[PDB]
Amino acid sequence: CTSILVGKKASIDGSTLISRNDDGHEALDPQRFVVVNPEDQPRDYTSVISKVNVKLPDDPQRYTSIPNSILTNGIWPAAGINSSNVAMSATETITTNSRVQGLDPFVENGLGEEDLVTVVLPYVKSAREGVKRLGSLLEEYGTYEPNGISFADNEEVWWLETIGGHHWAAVRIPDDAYVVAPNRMNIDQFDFDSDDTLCSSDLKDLIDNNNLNPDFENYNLRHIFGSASIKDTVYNNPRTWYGQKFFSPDDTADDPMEQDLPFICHANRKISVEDVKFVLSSHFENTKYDVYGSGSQSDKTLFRPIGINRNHNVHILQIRNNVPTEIAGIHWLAYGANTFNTVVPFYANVNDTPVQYKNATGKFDLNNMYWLSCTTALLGDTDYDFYVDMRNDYELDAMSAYRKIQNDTDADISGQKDIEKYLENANKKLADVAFEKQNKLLGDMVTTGSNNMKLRYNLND
Amino acid sequence: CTSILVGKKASIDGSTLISRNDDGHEALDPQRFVVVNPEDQPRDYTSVISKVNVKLPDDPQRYTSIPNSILTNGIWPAAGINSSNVAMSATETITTNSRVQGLDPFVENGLGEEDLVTVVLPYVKSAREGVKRLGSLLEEYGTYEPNGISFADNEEVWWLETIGGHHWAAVRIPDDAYVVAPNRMNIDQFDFDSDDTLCSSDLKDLIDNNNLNPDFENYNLRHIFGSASIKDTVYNNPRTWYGQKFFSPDDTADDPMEQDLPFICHANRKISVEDVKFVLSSHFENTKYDVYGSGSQSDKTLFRPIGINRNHNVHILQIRNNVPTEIAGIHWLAYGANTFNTVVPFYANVNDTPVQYKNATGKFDLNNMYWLSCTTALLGDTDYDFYVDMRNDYELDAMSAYRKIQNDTDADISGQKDIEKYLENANKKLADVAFEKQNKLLGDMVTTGSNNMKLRYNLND
Amino acid sequence: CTSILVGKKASIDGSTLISRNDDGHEALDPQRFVVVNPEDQPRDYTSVISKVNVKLPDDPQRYTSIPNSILTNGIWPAAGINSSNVAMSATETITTNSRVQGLDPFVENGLGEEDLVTVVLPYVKSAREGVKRLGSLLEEYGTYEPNGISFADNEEVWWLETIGGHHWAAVRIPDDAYVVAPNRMNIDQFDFDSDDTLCSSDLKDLIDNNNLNPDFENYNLRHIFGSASIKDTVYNNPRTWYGQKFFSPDDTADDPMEQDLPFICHANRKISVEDVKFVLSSHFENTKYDVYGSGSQSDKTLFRPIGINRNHNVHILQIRNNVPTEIAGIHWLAYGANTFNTVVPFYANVNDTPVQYKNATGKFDLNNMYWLSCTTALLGDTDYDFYVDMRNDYELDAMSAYRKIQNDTDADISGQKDIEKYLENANKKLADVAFEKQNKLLGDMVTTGSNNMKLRYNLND
Amino acid sequence: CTSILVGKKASIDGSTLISRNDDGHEALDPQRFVVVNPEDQPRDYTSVISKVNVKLPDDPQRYTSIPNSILTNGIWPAAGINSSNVAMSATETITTNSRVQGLDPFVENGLGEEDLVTVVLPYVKSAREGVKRLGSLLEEYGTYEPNGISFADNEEVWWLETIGGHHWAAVRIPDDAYVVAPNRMNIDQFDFDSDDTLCSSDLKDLIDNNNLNPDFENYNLRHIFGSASIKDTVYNNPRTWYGQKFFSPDDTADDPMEQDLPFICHANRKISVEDVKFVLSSHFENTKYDVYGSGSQSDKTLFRPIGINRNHNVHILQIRNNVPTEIAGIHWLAYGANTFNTVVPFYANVNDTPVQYKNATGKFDLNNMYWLSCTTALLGDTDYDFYVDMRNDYELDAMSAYRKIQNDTDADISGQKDIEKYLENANKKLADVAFEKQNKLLGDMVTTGSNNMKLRYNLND
Repeated sequence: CTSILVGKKASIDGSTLISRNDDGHEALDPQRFVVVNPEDQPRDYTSVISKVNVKLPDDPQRYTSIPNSILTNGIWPAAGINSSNVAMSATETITTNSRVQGLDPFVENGLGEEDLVTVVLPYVKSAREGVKRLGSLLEEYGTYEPNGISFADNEEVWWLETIGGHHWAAVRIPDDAYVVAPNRMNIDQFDFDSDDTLCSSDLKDLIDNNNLNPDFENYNLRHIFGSASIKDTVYNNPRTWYGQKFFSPDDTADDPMEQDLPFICHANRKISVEDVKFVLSSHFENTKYDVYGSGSQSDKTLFRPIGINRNHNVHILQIRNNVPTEIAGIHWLAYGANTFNTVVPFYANVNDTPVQYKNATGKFDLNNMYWLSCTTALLGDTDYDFYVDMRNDYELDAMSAYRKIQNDTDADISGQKDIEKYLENANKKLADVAFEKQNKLLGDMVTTGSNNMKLRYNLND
Repeated sequence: CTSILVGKKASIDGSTLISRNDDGHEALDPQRFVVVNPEDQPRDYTSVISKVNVKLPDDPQRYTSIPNSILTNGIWPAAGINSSNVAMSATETITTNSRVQGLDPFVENGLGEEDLVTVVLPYVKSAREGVKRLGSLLEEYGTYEPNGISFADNEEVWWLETIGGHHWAAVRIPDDAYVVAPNRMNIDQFDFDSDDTLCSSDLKDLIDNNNLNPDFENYNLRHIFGSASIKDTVYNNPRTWYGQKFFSPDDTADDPMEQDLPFICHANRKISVEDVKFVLSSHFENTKYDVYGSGSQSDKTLFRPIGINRNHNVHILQIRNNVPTEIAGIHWLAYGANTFNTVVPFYANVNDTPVQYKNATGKFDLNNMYWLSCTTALLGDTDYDFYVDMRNDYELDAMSAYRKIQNDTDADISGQKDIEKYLENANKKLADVAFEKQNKLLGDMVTTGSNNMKLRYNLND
Repeated sequence: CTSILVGKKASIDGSTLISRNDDGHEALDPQRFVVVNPEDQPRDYTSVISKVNVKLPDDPQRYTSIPNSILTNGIWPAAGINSSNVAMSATETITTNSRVQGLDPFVENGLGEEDLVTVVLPYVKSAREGVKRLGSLLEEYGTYEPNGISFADNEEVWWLETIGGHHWAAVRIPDDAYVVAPNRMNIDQFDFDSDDTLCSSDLKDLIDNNNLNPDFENYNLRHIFGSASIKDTVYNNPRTWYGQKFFSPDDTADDPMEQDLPFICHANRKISVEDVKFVLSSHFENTKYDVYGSGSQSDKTLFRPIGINRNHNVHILQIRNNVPTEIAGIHWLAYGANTFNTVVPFYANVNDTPVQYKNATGKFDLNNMYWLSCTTALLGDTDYDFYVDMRNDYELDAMSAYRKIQNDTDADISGQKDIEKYLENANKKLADVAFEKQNKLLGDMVTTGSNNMKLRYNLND
Repeated sequence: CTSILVGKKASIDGSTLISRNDDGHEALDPQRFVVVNPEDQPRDYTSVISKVNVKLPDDPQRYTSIPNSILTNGIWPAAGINSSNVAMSATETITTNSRVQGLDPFVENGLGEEDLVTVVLPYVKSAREGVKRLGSLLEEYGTYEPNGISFADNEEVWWLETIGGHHWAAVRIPDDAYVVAPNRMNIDQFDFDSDDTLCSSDLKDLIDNNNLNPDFENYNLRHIFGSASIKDTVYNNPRTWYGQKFFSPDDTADDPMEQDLPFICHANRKISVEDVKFVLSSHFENTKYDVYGSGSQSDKTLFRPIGINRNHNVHILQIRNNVPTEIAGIHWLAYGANTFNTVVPFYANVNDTPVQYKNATGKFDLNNMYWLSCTTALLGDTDYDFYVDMRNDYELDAMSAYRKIQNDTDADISGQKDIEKYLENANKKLADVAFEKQNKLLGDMVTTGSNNMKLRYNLND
């Protein structure tokens, strides 16, 4: 996974943004877009992977989610927005080290990414409450994974990282800041006296009493609890670097392998949803590390890209401030490798979701946006430079259409007697056009690509 | 397309210059040089592509133009000078973004490049009037394209960019400045209250009220309304860079991909017509990005060149100040890929145009300068280093001959009873010499090239 | 061609030097060394190429010259020294531009390089007079070429450049300066009011009244009247650069393509005849642009070298100051590609020339120094690194022998009753030694080279 | 040849050192180590090459020498130490130029390297006397070669360079300085009136009166009398550079081709015999110019190395100051390419020399150190990286053994009644162990090398 967080003064429109590429082990694994209404939310939750049992409150809020179609390994809801307009994305797998694992080992029957959104998001009314509830659950039940989790509301953005079996720490992203986070523990300098941080009450004592701190002064959590490995230099750091080079070019050097890139950053401009999707779809464009570029075979394959074949979904959760609360929550969503898709700005304030995004199964179905988007990206991958101009045209055309629908829908919100049905209609329009444009793109690729097949022989007359 | 604009204090002779390569999608599409006399100008205009219907004033001025020979997609007049010595070239296709398109979408039955010179140029008596008339027409009829348009008279040079379906902005190029503009929105820092700017009356409100401004301070129009994409770094920015490196070498860095190259520039010397044609014919000479050069296959093909196979016409519209107004307007013109042609200084103050430039059809005819020039450049392309010395000789020889004719014609203008007849004779001499020299060049290329054919076997004795 | 000029305080011996490689279009064209006595000089001169007819004074001075053996295209005397010890070399083909050619076109029945030494040198008694006479002749008869011409006497060195059909400018080279000049207009910053300059009486008015000056301040003649083309960057500028790097290493940058290298330079040491011949024989040694070096095929062939297959003759005209006037004038001379020859210091104060240097015809004859020198350089070209050590040995040995003869001849000049016969005998000794050493070199090359033929098979025992 | 000189305050042990690689034209030419006792020194000397006849004093001193085994071209004694503990090495072939050769040509029946040690060394009692005697002989007999000669005693080190047929100059190396000298004239800035210089009484007048000085200020002898050729940049300067980079790394730039490297240098540490042998055995290790290294074929063969196949002998003549005069003179000696040999510290105060170093003939004999050393170096050359570890082990082991014998012999010197017999015994021990270790090295190379022959096929079991 790759995550990007944006505070409310750092965005172009004064919204908060939290985002993540939900990457899996296998390239394809069908995803669904689903609203969990309170009556369908469990009160007695048991996980599939760890068999952890968690009793949940009897007053869950409605929330959007992105569950797996195939439930063999559990729900894997990934991310969503609840009816209090709180957003959560879980998780970004991060790193750990043997010194802390020796003190607080993973808990085999603890919580995992399979579970976190389901057991936290419906029960909180702010990003800070989300942080605190997750922290409480880690302390009580433990975890078997090293994870990073984002929370947001219309005011604040938070990042929580889990530490060993039971510990955790969290930082409030400054209003004017952004973060790019790869699969590596991210939190750096950490002030135990700040109102903008939260952590296990015993975290400082854990560090101080067990010789965990490698630094001569102060506390840097990823120095203490995380990694700075050779694998980090190719799997993780270059993704952080590319994102920071894009947003903060004058503050970022030219070494993608750098182990001490800042966590919290300040961009040279305000950030759009389009900007976030670009970075989340990137593959080191205009460097020798671009697998689609001009570099040597070894340079082209040295770094893990951000856009990747195993992007299962990408979500950008936006809590807006320039609108009434009933339309503040936007669950931007796309499926498959991010090179040939577009995120669609779904209104979260709905009781159901559009069929092309809801109904993927394990059966290949090109009427569904998961399978259609994956198919498009695979074809594109076979000759990127050949298809990229159609891709670029489609991105502009599709995003323009989505924003027109959003702007029209926003403009007529006042006086609507049935808000959820009004917004379900808008989401249906968005999904309909998203499918039409995705399908037209693939059609154009197939038509032009067929002209350039190896299996050809034309008379040039 | 690529456009170059030069203010009256920036030129070597105190003229204003506006220029453009009129590039198409297909490599070849025959062009004509045509004077539209008032009786030939429509009053009830309907476009072919969009079916926009525009009622026009009953007092059109005579103007030069470069219409397509084949009218399947409409007239496509490209550029010309009217009898008030106002010059106009439309268009440079530029860029846009999804945020502004979502607010002011393209108008499918609006105006386009097919139409603009025809509906603007005959009805204005200054460059500034051209800007205001085009702005008004965009508001009334809308547009379905993102375009840049140049205007000039003997005093001022203006650049207008269209924004969404109805909006626009324009900048007066300072007298001592030049601009190089590729297929990307160009206007940068923009002062709404400046004497040097014009725009939609609601443009500032559009920006402020809809969170369009990505910058913490001030207004940069292409930041707001344009693009800074990966495709821009290879398709657009290097053309700007190469031109600026030529004119302002000490003010320009060494990164062709730079997204924030200045719009308005100041050269280290005064600019000649020869200079403008050089840049408009260029292909990154003396860099690794020259397709005819020594670079790797990938470097040689990375950037879109300025001179290119699909140059249909190139025009440099010059309004001179060192002469009587009856000879001030010069419509410099050439056809086909700019590597093997020369611009000819046709006097615009005429009622008809020379046969070798006027009469191209869809039938291949090497007595016509469109077909002859294209044929020459295609042959030249097959072995550029072999043919370039003949090319260079021809350029000097031809331009010298044109300037001798211009100088002689200018010198004898006083007392001429029929100016249009006098200048038509001068244009006939110009076209006759242009054809003879183009033909001699192709002949020399064929003669020398035939000696170097693959299909040869010589006894070396 | 390439020319090198050296003022009297810039040379190692206090002489003035003007020099040129007389390069042709064809690789080989036999040259002769000939003294034109007054009785053999035409009074009614008609050229072959242009059919210009020039009545000449009835009191011509004796002069040395280097006429073509084959007179199909006229005499082409190239360079010489007259009996007033005035030296002249004509010409260095330079460049022009279409703006000045449009105002003052070439004159087809004018003077050319075929003619200039013949019609100027016999009639002047100083370098300054030479400049003024040529200037006058250009005004009277015009010219059909863009040319640079050098003049010298024992005090001054001048460089004249022709501009259009009739105009010209000339600069006196400072005593302590040198110039390296390729096939490009050279004169830069120009002070009309200086005693060190001469020009067309109307030159400033021509510039001022016709908008010819591209610069904001001052007058740079090659900016105004010359070229700064892409072809200049590979054909011309690197030759200037290499020469300046050799003489002025600390004042010269590392860009051979530089368009604004200075005209007038100051070396870090005094300049020898050996130095001048080295530069005139050079091929970018110790750079990637050396065709005999280690660079890529494209780099090795990118630049026109100074030593080249079509060096027909090389002459270094020296007017000495450390001796009586009767031995002051030295016409240093060699033939063929400069890589495998040596310049021989012929006394100019003679009535006839040595047979091995005088008698070339169109019939191949290896007893003649033109054909012998060409043959040597061609063989050397086939494996330069294999033959270069013998070449280097030969250069030192031959130049040492020439200087011994010169030193001996100079030392015994006092009391010689018949100076011309004394010096003709010295020249015969020089030419005889030159032939013997050239022949021994070729013999050594043939003997060693034959051992390394491809057509070989040796038993290694 | 390559020569290294070290003043008495620059050495690690307070000795003076003069050294040279005696390189020939053919790779192999057998050398002998011979003491010439006074009874066998000619009084009526005639050379073989030039047939010069020199009457010599009747009181020659005993001296060591390194004559050729094959006397076809004369004795070629190379270098030695006489019984006054004066050292001399002759010669380093240097360069000249045509301007000085034109004034003072080579003398065909003069003295040469064949002769110099023989006619100078036996008759002088200080280095300064050596300089003066050689100077006198050059004036009396002339020379046919350009040569550099080193002299030393326990106080001073001198370098003499011959200039033309009769002239010469010499510089005393400062006590704290060193010199590295290749086959190029070396003496730079020169003070005629200094006690540290000697020269032809007319040298300054020769320069001043014949315009030989190329510099604006002062006198640099190699500027005046030497070369700065293209061949110098590859044959000579890189050897100087590599030595200066080794001894003076912080004072030496990174351009091996530099023409104005200093003559006199100051190292950053005191210099050992081991250091001198390293530089004299070098082949640009750890640069791309190392023929045994990783550079391109052209880079690997661009420069002449210091260690080379045609090293016939290497000698380091040491006059020590930390011991009684009876053991001050050490004639360090090795044979063959310096990559696979070691210098052995023979005491010079002997009447005869060890058989393994004395008795080489034209017949191949592996019991002799000339033929054994050459054989070792040839085998090593066939796979340097394969054999270099054995080479390195052998160098340390052998030099350690020599030093132990030297230290023991030095320590027991007092009271030895027959000094020559005592030191001949020491030299015998040295030669015996040198042979045993050279032979063991070759044996180890043959044993390991045979396992890695191309002509092999092993079962890997």
